[PDB]
Amino acid sequence: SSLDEIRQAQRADGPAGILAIGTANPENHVLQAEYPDYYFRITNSEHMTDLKEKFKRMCDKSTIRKRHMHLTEEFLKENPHMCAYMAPSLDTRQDIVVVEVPKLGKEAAVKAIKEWGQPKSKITHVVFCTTSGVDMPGADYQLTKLLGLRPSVKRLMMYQQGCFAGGTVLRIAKDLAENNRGARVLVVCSEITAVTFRGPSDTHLDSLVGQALFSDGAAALIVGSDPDTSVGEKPIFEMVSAAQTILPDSDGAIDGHLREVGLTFHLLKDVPGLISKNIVKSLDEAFKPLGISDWNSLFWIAHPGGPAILDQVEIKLGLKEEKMRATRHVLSEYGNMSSASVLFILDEMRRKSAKDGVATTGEGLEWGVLFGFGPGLTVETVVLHSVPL
Amino acid sequence: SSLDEIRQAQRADGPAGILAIGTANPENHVLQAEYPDYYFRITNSEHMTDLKEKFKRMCDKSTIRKRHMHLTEEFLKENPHMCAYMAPSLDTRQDIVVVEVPKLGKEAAVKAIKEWGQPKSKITHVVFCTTSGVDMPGADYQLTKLLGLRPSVKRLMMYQQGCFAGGTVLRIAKDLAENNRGARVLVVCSEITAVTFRGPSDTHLDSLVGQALFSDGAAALIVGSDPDTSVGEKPIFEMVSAAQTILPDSDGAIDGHLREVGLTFHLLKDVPGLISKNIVKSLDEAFKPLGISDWNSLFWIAHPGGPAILDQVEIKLGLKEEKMRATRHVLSEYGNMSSASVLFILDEMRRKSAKDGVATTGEGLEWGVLFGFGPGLTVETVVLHSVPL
Repeated sequence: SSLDEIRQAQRADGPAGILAIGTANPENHVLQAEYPDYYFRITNSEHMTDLKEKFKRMCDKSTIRKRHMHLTEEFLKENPHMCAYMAPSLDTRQDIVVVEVPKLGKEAAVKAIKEWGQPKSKITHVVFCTTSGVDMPGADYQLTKLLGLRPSVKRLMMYQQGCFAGGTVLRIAKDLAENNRGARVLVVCSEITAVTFRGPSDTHLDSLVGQALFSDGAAALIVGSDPDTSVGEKPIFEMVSAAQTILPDSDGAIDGHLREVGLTFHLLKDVPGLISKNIVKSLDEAFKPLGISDWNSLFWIAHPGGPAILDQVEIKLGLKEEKMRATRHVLSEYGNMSSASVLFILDEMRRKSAKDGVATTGEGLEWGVLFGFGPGLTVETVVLHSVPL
Repeated sequence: SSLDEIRQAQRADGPAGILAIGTANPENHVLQAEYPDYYFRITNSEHMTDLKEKFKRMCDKSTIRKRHMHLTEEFLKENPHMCAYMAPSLDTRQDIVVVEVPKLGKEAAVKAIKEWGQPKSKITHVVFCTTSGVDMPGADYQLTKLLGLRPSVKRLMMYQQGCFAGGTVLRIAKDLAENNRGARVLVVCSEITAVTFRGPSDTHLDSLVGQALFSDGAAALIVGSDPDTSVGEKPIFEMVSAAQTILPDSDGAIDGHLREVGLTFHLLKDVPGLISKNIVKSLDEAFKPLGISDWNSLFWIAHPGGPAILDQVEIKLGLKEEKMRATRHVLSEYGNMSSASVLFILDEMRRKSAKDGVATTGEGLEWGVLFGFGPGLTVETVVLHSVPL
């Protein structure tokens, strides 16, 4: 009767858990070892000898083996305004991603829902995250329609977020799941690089870095509190806390603008240096309340923005070489899929732990940390607890 | 200690309340009665005599008196590509709104924070919503910087949302405030129509509807659970539940696309008819649990998309003429400010209630409803409880 009684009946009891994970990528892919030749050919830039050498080194140093790409050679031959460094092309780019982003997200979601094993009518919330295009209604609406979810799902559409948003969606889903009894949140991150792909310019080498790193993929979760074992629900990871911060002295480090030529990125500061200089402050804030100071006692998920970020974090913190294994595996096999990447890494970690027969889903350890890194410079920090295997 | 003990200590106890409201608009404004003459003059379209007559009737039927507009005549004279119907112009529009949206949002937020009366360091979360431009980092980052909030504020950037998102930000803020002990959420909705302004055409009259209705404004809230009366916190309204649904048979009713010509809107179905035919189902779902069936016993906030929505809802439900007073006042004095509009209406209602000396902030009544309407067709339904005066 009272507002207080309503509130206590309305909310969930326990911590939010990741109950399922599914992933998907465009079938089409490129092998990084061959990408400099392909990219300089399809962008009609083979005369740019010195710049191609620089790009070969960038691709060789990336540690990426394979990247999935919706964009094909045959399509790009018909679309020279997308192959240019800077030609008016946003309309064509949008036409691609407003369709392909929710379609790829649906492929991941179907896999997540199958693992979860519950009827899709039990989904109560949808969180959709992309940095690839914008539209109204959003990709969240399109996904709801493609999956045939109930019309009364509570949706949140996160557009143009950037590379930290794999942490953001976990932070969002946590509050949605924990504050609503029975809530089951479908989280989807889906990224298609058709809005950022562009040709090379020897006066914009930061733009070239993105052409070596960014790739396509989608990941889907089911998140909920109070799992029901009797119907087959089983958490994989439990969320304990989620934080966000802006790093000091980082203004303008990474900017991204949506313009008539599509999405462009600009780097003005040493991003690996900024992240590694400050990450310990986020670890202390997250884990001092829990009594944890040994960062090698954690299982680790870090957004693989590029190899230098991972290398410099590992050195600064004294992490054992094994801590970044799952993260580096995803970077190697898939590249930087923006917001989806850390969700691929969670999947890789729990699958390897199960295959190996270790004691928990987090490599046999109890506590873990997940980091998103992106424009701001923004750092998202999620504390995770593993589940016994 | 245990994860359950962490969870219960981490979360808030009571329902989320709106603790302060502030609003702002560009000083520049147009009188609707004069707008057909102005619009057809400044777009060099005075030869379109029949179309101007149609637009005059649209403006006269809108019931809008005044609309605030950042875009000035002087600016448009210097930027004739924004006065064409479909000239490339996104870059100019983005240049305007990536700056002016957070600036207007700051103006509203300063007022909300001053009313709230607490130190800005007590803000823990920021929810920024706009349909006017996108950028990375987002307007949420820019607002944090402009106000000097703590760098560790937890931000959520809601881009390209559309007219229902005044309800969405309340739904988001409710879960953030209720699930996090001590959380104080700064919510800002800020809309600048420089992205949608364009010249007239007889190949696209639904764009003309938008040119008659849309206007600029920002609104800011402080939202929190467990108000601290010892420092002067007092809720204005309390949130009880928040729902979202997609109306049946409404596919493609309202679409909006961000293109090289800016943001374009496309209308296909009878929006007032769809809303008025289905709104009772949202009322029943929200209020059957509370034993409430008399919609005239509620105080009302409805998104003023246009006057026909309000008129047809009033007729279909049998509302007394007085129920839509606050909503229609904001429509008349400010126009359709997209997501900010319902927040202006909350402010109008609680200010008029206090001025008139009635018993509660909701026109003397106990229970109320707030609706957002927008692309989908999406209906956001928030149940509110007033506070005694």
